[PDB]
Amino acid sequence: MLTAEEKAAVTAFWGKVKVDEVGGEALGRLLVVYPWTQRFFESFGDLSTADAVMNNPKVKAHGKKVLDSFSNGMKHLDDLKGTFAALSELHCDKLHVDPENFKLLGNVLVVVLARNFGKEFTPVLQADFQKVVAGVANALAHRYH
Amino acid sequence: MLTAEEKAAVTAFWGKVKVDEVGGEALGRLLVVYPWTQRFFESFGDLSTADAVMNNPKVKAHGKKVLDSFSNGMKHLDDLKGTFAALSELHCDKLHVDPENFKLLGNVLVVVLARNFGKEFTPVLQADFQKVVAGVANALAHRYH
Amino acid sequence: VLSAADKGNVKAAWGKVGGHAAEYGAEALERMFLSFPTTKTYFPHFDLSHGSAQVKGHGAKVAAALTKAVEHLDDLPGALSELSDLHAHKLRVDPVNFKLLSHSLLVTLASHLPSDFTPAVHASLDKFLANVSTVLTSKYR
Amino acid sequence: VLSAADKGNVKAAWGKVGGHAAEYGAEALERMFLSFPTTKTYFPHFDLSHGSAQVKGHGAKVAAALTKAVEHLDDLPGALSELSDLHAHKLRVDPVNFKLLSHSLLVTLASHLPSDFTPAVHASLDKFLANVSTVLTSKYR
Ligand code: HEM
Ligand code: HEM
Ligand code: HEM
Ligand code: HEM
Repeated sequence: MLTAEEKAAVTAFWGKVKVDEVGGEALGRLLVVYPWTQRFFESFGDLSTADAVMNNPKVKAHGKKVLDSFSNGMKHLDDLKGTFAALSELHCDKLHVDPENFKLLGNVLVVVLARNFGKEFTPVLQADFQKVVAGVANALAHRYH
Repeated sequence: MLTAEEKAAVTAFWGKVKVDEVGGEALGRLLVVYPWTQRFFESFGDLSTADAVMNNPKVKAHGKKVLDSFSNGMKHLDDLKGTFAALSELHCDKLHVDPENFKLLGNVLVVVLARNFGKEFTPVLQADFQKVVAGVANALAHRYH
Repeated sequence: VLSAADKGNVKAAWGKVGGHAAEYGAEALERMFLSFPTTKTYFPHFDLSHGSAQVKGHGAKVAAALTKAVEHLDDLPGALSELSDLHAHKLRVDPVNFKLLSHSLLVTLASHLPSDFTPAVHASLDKFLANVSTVLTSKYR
Repeated sequence: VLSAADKGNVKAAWGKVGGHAAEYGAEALERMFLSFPTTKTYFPHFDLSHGSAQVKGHGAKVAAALTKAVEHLDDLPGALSELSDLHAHKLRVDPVNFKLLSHSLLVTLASHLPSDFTPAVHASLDKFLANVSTVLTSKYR
């Protein structure tokens, strides 16, 4: 994946990210924008409206977990495969989440980063991050591939 | 990805396949059903009509080549990755074929096998071949993954 | 919006299906379940074994809805109203599955109508099923 | 196939863009080219470097088309017919590319309209762009 250069750029920027905040936002927007994904979180309660979703405590919390998993892979950018083995098993083997959804979440995260950092989130920076979500998505769908 | 019983089943059915006929028909239908794909076969002449396409000799010609590729893969159902590594660099790195198209061709070939074998092409046999086209497409797209 | 040429192709093909419509819908489901096992997750309450009567029964229902869309190629959205609601709004079926069923349907038809399943008919049915899928995934809200 | 709510959200959002449509069109192309290099293959003879007057110019063309679309949310087919002909028949752009540009455009808007780019607005703009893409990929004939 990422060169050392790109690795550093991404790594440096990640440090400005508030996982609590961005995590809940990315998960909430995924359920809102691609409503079929709600079927997997039925348990989380009220997801009836955009507002219900975005204010859902379970959504905010789960969102946190997701970004944390993102933080980790950032730390293991060379072996996403192994970093995500256990998650690939939960998602594919147990949940049977279609791998295209993994890509949808990655893209939503990028939209959320753009919204929160504005001009700081440059085209080049975005490009780096796209490589990353791509790597994350691939590593998770491995139980399929 | 192919149990021993699956491999055997697939192996034996293939013996009856007329690669030449099947190949041209498969490539032809792809160009007809998913027209953006003609972008890559500009150099084949007239692709203007289904008729021009199905009967185009370069198409038929190129189609048999493709099937020959399948057969070899059929011969190494364990190393599709290795078997196709060269074709992967070609299609990906040189031609820039979106990997979604690898899947489309595999599906089209299945439809062609069905049209040609009718009754003999059972749900089970079909299931076995779906596993096969998926393994080939994966192997072709790895230069991406 | 299908062309009149496309519509003629659909009408004609479904015409040859005729009285086997119910058996082809059942076969299409069986092929989907076998080829793409994840689709089975939408029917945990079903007996999904070969020859199951639930599957056979459901197959008759799928065929019936396709017949209705064929007889209403001009107002698919109108004709498939409650179906969009059920699939998108109540069941929340992931759009990818629609492509899997379409494929299963084309494989079934090709296998039973080799002569009639020409490159042209193939393209028309492909477009038809896509339209159908689109309508069924419109009401996710 | 945009609900009234969707149309109101798009209209509202596009209104905030105002006189920056062209600049946003250009940045969206740039983000696309950078993030998804393969898309560069459709612009063989375009300096796709940062600041190229060709990206600038092109960005302004796309923005104009989108404005046209926004003003004709009731008739996109009619609004984007010439462009479907161009993109699908003439250029034979693979449909996956529309999704890359749509994403790039959402990234751009989000970056410039943080307070306006609410989850509901994002949902509406995503649907609008998909609808626009559906029209541009309609005449594969
Ligand atoms: C980059 C992509 C994704 C990442 C990194 C990710 C990460 C995670 C993590 C860290 C967990 C928590 C496991 C634990 O309890 O420790 C989880 C669980 C879960 N994920 Fe994801 N996820 C991704 C995409 C998706 C998508 C697209 C869906 C569905 C549309 C999904 C559905 C779920 C569900 C339903 C759970 C578990 C809920 C529960 O068991 O309480 N995930 N995921
Ligand atoms: C299962 C999927 C596929 C397989 C197994 C396959 C296999 C092949 C083979 C064996 C060749 C011949 C190379 C030679 O002359 O040595 C070839 C060439 C080519 N393929 Fe494919 N192919 C697949 C899918 C596709 C798709 C989806 C497209 C584009 C829509 C495509 C576009 C081409 C082109 C343009 C060439 C010409 C190469 C050249 O001779 O310059 N292929 N492919
Ligand atoms: C060509 C597209 C499809 C058509 C025409 C179709 C048609 C139907 C019909 C007629 C029913 C029964 C509703 C009733 O009469 O009560 C139904 C229900 C259902 N469909 Fe589909 N369907 C399609 C695609 C799918 C897909 C892709 C899936 C998921 C893999 C799916 C899953 C279901 C489920 C889970 C039910 C409820 C089963 C039950 O009755 O318990 N459908 N559909
Ligand atoms: C929302 C989606 C899109 C819109 C609104 C759009 C709009 C336009 C417009 C307005 C033009 C110029 C027509 C003219 O006046 O000459 C154009 C041309 C073009 N578009 Fe798009 N486009 C879209 C998607 C795409 C995508 C995804 C690609 C490829 C990745 C693409 C590739 C091209 C090319 C190659 C040209 C011609 C450039 C030249 O040779 O001058 N377009 N598009």
